[PDB]
Amino acid sequence: HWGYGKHNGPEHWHKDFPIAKGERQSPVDIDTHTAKYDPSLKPLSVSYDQATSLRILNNGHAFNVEFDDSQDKAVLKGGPLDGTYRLIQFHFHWGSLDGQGSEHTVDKKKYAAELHLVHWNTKYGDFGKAVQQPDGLAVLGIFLKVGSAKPGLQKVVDVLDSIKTKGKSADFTNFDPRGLLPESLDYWTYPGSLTTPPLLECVTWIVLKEPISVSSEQVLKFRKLNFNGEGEPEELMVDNWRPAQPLKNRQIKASFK
Ligand SMILES: COc1ccc(CNS(=O)(=O)c2ccc(S(N)(=O)=O)s2)cc1
Ligand SMILES: [Hg+2]
Ligand SMILES: [Zn+2]
Repeated sequence: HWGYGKHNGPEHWHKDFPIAKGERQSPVDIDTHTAKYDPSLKPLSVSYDQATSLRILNNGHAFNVEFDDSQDKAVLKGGPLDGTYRLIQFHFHWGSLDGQGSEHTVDKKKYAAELHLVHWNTKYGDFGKAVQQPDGLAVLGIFLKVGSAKPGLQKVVDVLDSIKTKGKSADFTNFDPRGLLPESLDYWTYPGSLTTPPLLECVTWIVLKEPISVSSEQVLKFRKLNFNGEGEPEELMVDNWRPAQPLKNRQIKASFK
């Protein structure tokens, strides 16, 4: 149905998902000069040492690495959050060129890609219940800039060949998500939504100030994925990002000065 093409892209989404024009839609532009430093903000607590990755799959929109979330194995706490949020999956959004790809922008600046680590609030029992709550999900957004290779990313880059087309999956166990984190945990935070349909407004966004760098060849391999299924006409998976949405009645808080 929906996609990122001229005929089914972001500009058409509202027809099937009216919330597209809601009050707390993501992503947004982070204007650094008007974001408010909040000293009551606690530091983030990322406990990914017991993370259990299971699979990687191309869902026709991006590739997602899924984790075992049956127990508190990889959780996010602290920051603007109240409660424990479990990591369920992470995916990327990237562009056809190095100067675009991220969904959130900083002072209108676009990065080559953006990593989203999706977590759901454990007080709600399961992910499905979490998506029915204003504080159900917490997504950690990390910008990727092209530069030196990211060692922790290569394992992911190496398996892309086997999940070239939509619907394909591959076992992807023992992957450590900690290799994808920048050195600093400083962040911006604001209430938002999922950036793809159903565009549910259940997300507390936490965007890290510090981006990680990846090589030209690493992001290049992202661009060789296919939106289409096997046997269908080939369509390269690129520019799977949604444009910035109006901030409206929201303010972006910064954990740093
Ligand atoms: C049945 O109810 C639902 C509710 C939500 C989904 C979306 N799936 S999802 O949570 O993995 C995400 C989609 C986009 C994400 S972004 N780019 O904002 O981080 S996270 C599926 C079924
Ligand atoms: Hg919600
Ligand atoms: Zn995303």
